[PDB]
Amino acid sequence: FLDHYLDVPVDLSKVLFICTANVTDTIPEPLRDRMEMINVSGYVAQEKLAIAERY
Amino acid sequence: QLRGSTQGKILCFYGPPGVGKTSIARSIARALNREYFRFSVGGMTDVAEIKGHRR
Amino acid sequence: QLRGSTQGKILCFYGPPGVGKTSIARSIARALNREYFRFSVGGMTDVAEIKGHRR
Amino acid sequence: LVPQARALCGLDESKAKLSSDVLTLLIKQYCRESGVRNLQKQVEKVLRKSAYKIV
Ligand SMILES: Nc1ncnc2c1ncn2[C@@H]1O[C@H](COP(=O)(O)OP(=O)(O)OP(=O)(O)O)[C@@H](O)[C@H]1O
Ligand SMILES: Nc1ncnc2c1ncn2[C@@H]1O[C@H](COP(=O)(O)OP(=O)(O)OP(=O)(O)O)[C@@H](O)[C@H]1O
Ligand SMILES: [Mg+2]
Ligand SMILES: [Mg+2]
Repeated sequence: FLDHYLDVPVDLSKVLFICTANVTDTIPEPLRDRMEMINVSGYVAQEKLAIAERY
Repeated sequence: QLRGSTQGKILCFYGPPGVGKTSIARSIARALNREYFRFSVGGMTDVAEIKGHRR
Repeated sequence: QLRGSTQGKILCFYGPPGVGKTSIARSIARALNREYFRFSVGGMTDVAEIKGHRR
Repeated sequence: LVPQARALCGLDESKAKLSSDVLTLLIKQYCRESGVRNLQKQVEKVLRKSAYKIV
C-alpha cells in the first residue's frame, strides 16, 4: 500500500479486514469479487425469545 | 495456530439490518485480542481521506 | 534481439477481472529481467503526481 | 492452486488428499465463471474446514 503522504509502501497483509453491507448487489462486481460473502440470516421467534430472555 | 505465524484475511457479511452485524465485531476483537477500530465510510467520497496528500 | 538495441513499447491487456492481469506482470519483469515497478492510478485526480511542482 | 494453498495452510498431501474427480465435481457444480477467484475460495474453504476438523 502506498500513501501519498508517506510514499514508502506499507505492507499490511496481517490485518484482518471485515466489511458489512446488508445487500450484496450495489457493490461493483470487480471489487465485490475480492471479498467472500457470508449470509447472516434472520432469527425464528422461538429462540429470539430465548436470546432476549438471556441478554 | 497450525501454521505458526499470524496471518490476516478480508471477508464480508450481509443480511437484514439490525441483525447484529456490527455488534459482533467488538467481541471478536476482544476474543482474538486484535485491536479494535471502526470507521463508518458510508456517503464519503474523498479518496484523499484514505490516501493523504502529496506532502 | 534481432535489431540489436533494446527498445520499448506500450501495451494493454483487458478482459474479465481476476483473469491474471496483475499477477502476470511481475513474472514478466522477472523474465526479461528489467526491474519491476507498479503504479495504481485508481481514482486519482491530481496532475502533480505525474508532474511535480515548480520548485 | 492446490500446492500453493496447501503450502499456505501448512496442510500436507496424504493428510488432505483431493481426488481429481472430486475437483471435477467442484468445478462442474459450484463455480462456473470466467475468473479463477471464486473457485479459489471454494478450494480454500475445502482446506480450512478439514484443517479445523483435524487440528
Ligand atoms: N445474535 C445477537 N446477539 C446479541 N445481540 C444481538 C444479536 N443480534 C442482534 N443483536 C442486537 O442488535 C443490536 C444492534 O445490532 P447490530 O448493530 O449488530 O445490528 P446490525 O445488523 O449491525 O444493524 P446495523 O448494521 O444496521 O447497525 C445490538 O444491541 C445487539 O444486542
Ligand atoms: N495464467 C495464469 N496462470 C496462473 N495463475 C493465474 C493465471 N491467471 C490468473 N491466475 C491466478 O489469478 C490470481 C490473481 O490474478 P490477477 O490478480 O492478475 O487477476 P486480475 O485480472 O488482476 O483481477 P483484477 O484485474 O480484477 O485484479 C493469482 O492467484 C493467479 O494464480
Ligand atoms: Mg451495524
Ligand atoms: Mg488485478
